[PDB]
Amino acid sequence: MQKVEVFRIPTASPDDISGLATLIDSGKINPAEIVAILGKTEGNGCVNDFTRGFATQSLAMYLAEKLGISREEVVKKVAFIMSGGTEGVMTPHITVFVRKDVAAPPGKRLAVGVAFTRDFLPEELGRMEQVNEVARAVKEAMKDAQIDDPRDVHFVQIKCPLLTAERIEDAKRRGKDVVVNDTYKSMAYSRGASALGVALALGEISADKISNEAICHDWNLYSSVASTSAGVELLNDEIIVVGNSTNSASDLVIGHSVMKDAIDADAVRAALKDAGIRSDDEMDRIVNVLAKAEAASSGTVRGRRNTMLDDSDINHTRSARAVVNAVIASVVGDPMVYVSGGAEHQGPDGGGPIAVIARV
Amino acid sequence: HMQKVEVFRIPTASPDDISGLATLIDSGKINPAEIVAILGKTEGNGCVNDFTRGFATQSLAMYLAEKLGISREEVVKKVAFIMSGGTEGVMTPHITVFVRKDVAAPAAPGKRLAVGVAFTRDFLPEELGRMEQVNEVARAVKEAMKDAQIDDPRDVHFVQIKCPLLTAERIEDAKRRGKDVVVNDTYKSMAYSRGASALGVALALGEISADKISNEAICHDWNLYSSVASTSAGVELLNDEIIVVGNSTNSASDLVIGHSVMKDAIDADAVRAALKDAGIRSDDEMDRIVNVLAKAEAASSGTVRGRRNTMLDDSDINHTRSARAVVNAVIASVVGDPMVYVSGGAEHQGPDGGGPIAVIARV
Amino acid sequence: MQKVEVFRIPTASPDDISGLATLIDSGKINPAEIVAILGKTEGNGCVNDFTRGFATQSLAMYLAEKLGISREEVVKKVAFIMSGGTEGVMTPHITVFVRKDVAAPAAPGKRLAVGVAFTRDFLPEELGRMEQVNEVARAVKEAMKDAQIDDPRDVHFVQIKCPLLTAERIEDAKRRGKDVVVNDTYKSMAYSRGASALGVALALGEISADKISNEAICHDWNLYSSVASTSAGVELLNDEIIVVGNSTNSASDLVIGHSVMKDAIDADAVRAALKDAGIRSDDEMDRIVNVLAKAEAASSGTVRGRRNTMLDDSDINHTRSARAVVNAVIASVVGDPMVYVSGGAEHQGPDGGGPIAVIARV
Amino acid sequence: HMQKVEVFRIPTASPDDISGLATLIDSGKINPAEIVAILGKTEGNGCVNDFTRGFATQSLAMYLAEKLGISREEVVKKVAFIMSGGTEGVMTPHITVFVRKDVAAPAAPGKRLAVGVAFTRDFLPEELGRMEQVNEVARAVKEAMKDAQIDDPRDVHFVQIKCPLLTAERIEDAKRRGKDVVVNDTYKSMAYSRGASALGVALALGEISADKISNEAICHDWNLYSSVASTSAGVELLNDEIIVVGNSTNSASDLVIGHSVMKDAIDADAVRAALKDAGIRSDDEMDRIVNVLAKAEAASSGTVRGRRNTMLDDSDINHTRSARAVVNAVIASVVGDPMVYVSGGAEHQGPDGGGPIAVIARV
Ligand SMILES: [Ca+2]
Ligand SMILES: [Ca+2]
Ligand SMILES: [Ca+2]
Ligand SMILES: [Ca+2]
Repeated sequence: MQKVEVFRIPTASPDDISGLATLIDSGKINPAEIVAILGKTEGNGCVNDFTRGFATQSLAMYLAEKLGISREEVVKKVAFIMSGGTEGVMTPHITVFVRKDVAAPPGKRLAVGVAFTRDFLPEELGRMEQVNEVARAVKEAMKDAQIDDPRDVHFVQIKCPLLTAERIEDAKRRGKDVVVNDTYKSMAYSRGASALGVALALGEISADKISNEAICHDWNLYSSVASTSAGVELLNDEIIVVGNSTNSASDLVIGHSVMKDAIDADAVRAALKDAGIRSDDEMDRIVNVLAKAEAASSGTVRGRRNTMLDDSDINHTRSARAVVNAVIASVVGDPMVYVSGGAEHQGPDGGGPIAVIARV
Repeated sequence: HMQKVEVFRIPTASPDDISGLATLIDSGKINPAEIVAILGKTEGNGCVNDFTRGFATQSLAMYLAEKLGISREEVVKKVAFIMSGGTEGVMTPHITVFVRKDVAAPAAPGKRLAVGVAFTRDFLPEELGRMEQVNEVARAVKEAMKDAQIDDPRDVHFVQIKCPLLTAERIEDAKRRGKDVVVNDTYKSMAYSRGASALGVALALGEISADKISNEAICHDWNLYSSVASTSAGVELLNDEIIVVGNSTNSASDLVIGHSVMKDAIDADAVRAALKDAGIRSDDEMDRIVNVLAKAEAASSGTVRGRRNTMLDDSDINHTRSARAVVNAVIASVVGDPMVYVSGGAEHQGPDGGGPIAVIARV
Repeated sequence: MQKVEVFRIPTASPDDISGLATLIDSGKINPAEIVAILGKTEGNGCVNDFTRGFATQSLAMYLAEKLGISREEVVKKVAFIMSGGTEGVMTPHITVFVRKDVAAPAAPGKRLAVGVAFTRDFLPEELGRMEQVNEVARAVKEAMKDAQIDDPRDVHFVQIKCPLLTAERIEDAKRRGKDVVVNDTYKSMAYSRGASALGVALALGEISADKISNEAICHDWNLYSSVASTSAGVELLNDEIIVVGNSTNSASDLVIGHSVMKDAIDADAVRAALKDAGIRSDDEMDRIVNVLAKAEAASSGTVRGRRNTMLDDSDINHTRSARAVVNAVIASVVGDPMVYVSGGAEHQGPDGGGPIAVIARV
Repeated sequence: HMQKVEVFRIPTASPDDISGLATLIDSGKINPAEIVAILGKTEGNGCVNDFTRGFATQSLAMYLAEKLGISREEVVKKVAFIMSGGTEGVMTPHITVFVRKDVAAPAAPGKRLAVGVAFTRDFLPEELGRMEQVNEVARAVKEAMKDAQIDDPRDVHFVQIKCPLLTAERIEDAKRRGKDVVVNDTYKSMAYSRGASALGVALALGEISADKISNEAICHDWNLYSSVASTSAGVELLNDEIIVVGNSTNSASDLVIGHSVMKDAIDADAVRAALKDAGIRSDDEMDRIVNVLAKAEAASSGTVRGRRNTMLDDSDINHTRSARAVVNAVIASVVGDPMVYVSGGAEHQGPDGGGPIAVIARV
């Protein structure tokens, strides 16, 4: 039997491992059983965010020394997905996923799987090469989680690469053309291609509907559970599949809904209910809320104009994260929840998936 | 005669967009001679170097001057123009136009919306954030209450103020004249102007006694605050402009105002309390909203309900910008509409980390 | 006979008309003879910069009341080109171009001449495409005639204001069944600037028409003008053109010269521009009326092989950084940060560089 | 006691890039045991929430610990790590590595490059920007002068310091402990830490007499400044780290250091004067530059040579970011290379609006 435990840990800085160390030193976490850490780090969440790599380096160092292995082996063994940007009231934190085998005694309970893709050349980001390799890795992660029914996947969290000026120019020197000649926009193509990879692997969209031309163009194509995030600190995709399976002894469950837009508090309440939280009094059973946020391509929300796509000072994914975190925070009474910005092919245009991990 | 207040919340396409107001004037719904105040959300950064505020006022004053056949200077002496910059997150730029009609009709039964306007003298740079600004604002708030025909401060539900700030040029001029300003920082000067102005509201309304207010308490003693003050700072003016909004027995308005106080930036309960205080008791009655007006800020503790955030540590985005995005998103999620008024920096306006929130609603 | 006088006026804010009013009230400027005003306004110089429109509105309202005509007529008569972004030490200011008819003879040789022309408004789906290139080229030739300049070699600076795309305008284009050149408001500024600059190069013979296509715009950096200076704004829907050069039929006591900065730190090009304008030593720097230059981040992400972060910085857009850098370089050569520097130099000088002109007293 | 200093300016591809240093170590050009200090330009925002500084130090400490077979803790006690954030404009990220070893050499002709290092104790938040930091820094500067074998302060040409700052959480902790900090503003706290640290340099070197320094003068009396101090603040440390750079008769280095003082942000003449003071007398000798190190800042007057700028009014971009872009561009245009060290915020470092500038050059 598979047992998943999940710990939401406040952090004081990107390199703060003290909260995790406390759980390890007390015996609550066996570090050998950590399979994934999903972080909100307090950089800008865009191209030049180095808090993501700083956080991964610090955690890999700490765990490597606790486990007596190399940092390189830790990163091959544990998924480190650091989502930058803690705008508004969003509280920096890490979510640690622990998976234990115990033979013990109902229904379906939380299950997790992890998979990594190969490194991508710069000219492969945002194109079918990334779509198809991610799709394979998602199936790989589903099996690792022992989930056979794609309907039982409630959240697929991915970290994916981006283009820097340096990588674009290197591609230029090698005679290769990149999907887009813009560092910030490259994040959208990488996020969206990865998300279409989830939809492809999960059967949400048929392969004949996906092409290079549809990536970041056909917003009718999206996954209802995909959550993708981009960073300078890696060259491949890291996959975490989270769902429920009948062969689990976890005392946790995951549910989800889809925010129709950035202010869709109803979808937050629907996600809570799908995870078994039916009243405000049961709010303390939340382990974490995980959601995608984005600026709608129309430049409006419910017929009302906003400046997210016109604001040259603050990039739109920063604003979307602040908004959606505030909406969730106002429903659950806690701003320490995971919100990642840029939801290309993840929920509808201007919306995004939202999942809740809760105590049973 | 009898006062009837009508309020129009008008979407804008840019700071200088007067088209929505012009449509209401051209259709006969607004007599421009009866406009008494315009409260705007303009899409600049809402901080020191926000010129969308002055651009919006200039555009409105030009337009109204030409419609009325008077000079822009006379319009500005007659009509309050309070432009609150910063439309972060999903917050929708718009203006709220306050029209006051004299009508030979009976007052409505009970108390209905009433509005009053008053302007203070200009302040010297060295007076911002100090008792001179507190006491002059308090005097003007009482004048605006009289203008609104509100004698009981308990019937005042929102006092909206525009106040000045310090630029580097004004600080340096003060230094040459041998004067010390309250703070040698342009962005922080907004907080002192906002806070002194808010304490002036609290003093005028009896929310705080005069003996508790001193220069040393301004922007320091957060136990002192008004539950209805809403203050906003700008480079585009040198005085304080005051709009008092409340209810009066001597009003024929088909509108009312209610309010509550957000205890913190994510206090959706306070939004629902303000709606209820304005007579909106269910989600179906939210179509009676004319506007929601709220103050937002980063708490001095650097936390919300024990959870850290970076608003006070973020050197890229100033904290009033972040607070506005948050509180607008919270309100928008309750009412289903991000076109509501949210202003940042709530010194002495509600508790530390919170702020007053009012609702103007149709009866 | 034409005489051009040029006044560089410090401003205290985008709406500050006091310095211009002082020159009018002192008798130094007849407002009826103003033909163009080129401003540096202290907004962010990107998409959501409303200081540009605030400055034009304030200047048009002031001049309309001084002249006893409508604001609409002022805007039809006078070019208002407000370049946002005053980063670093760059000092906000306006440069006012006055053109007088004089009976004096022709000054021996060539002296400053200015011409102005406007294009029609463009639909959003036209920005960054050949329609903008070709309409700009037509207007540049008209402005050359207005300036009485027949030889393109005597054109030393072609300053343009051009439109941009906002989310709402993109949505309008979509609603009308049209696709825009790019679905990014900030990037739309580059396409508008670049198409406009290629229009200058076409009109002046710097590039042949058969080399220009929609695909080349903002892609083939071998195609550029050595005198074009283009600037984009939400506050207008057309292109406004100011051609500045020298003409034999000018009685101006000023001349214009120029060079091309090869990169953002090319102080040699600043000195070369000064020398081309007759300023041969540091002591003659007092003859400067203004220096006008284009600045940009190179697509390579480097300057002389050294990496910089301008194209990777998600907090500060690259045209803001380039303006701060090039203004500082010029300021250090001429001893004055109140010079005109505009960012985003697509097809204006080489990739990573831009034209630089000097207006100087003879 | 003859000492030889070698200095290596190394381009970096990211804050954590150690590859250039590893190349010099692997080729035998640098014995890692002889590294005494690393001075970095890291590509974060250079303000409060810049974590590239700590990322760079952590990466360098890890790498050196593994190369030397010691713990990271010992590396940090052994090697000064001063990471100056902010690579605005064309400023190129890089590190400058200082190697120092004893050598059996004869007396050099004249004086040659010398370096000394010293660390202060950790400071309480309430000690930053006050005499406790001034006096402790002065003590450490004198210690570093001894480490460098420089007895005459006129032979000190650059004193580079990393110092702490205040975050919201540290301010709130101080408040909970009943303590008042020098300023209740995270960004402004950097200026007080930088300025107090610079005054400590001036005190140690005899540039200013002790009786002129008090808490009230810190960040207020701009007549008081050091001509060689260069201070930089960061969240990643709680003490001050000091690198003294000068020339000594007891040096066998093939390098020298010279300096001047930029009177304002566009003072290219001072750049050429610093080059000349380092023995570089013509453009043809420019290839002898190892690095140029300079301080930059926005003048409190809000102007440069009487011309207004917006650095102190700009609520979007903090003034130290703008000053760094400007001064780096000025230097780059003189020397033809933007990979030079420029640090922003020059409180008590050169005049108001200016700052020291040093050149390390091959003989
Ligand atoms: Ca989506
Ligand atoms: Ca408050
Ligand atoms: Ca160019
Ligand atoms: Ca200084």
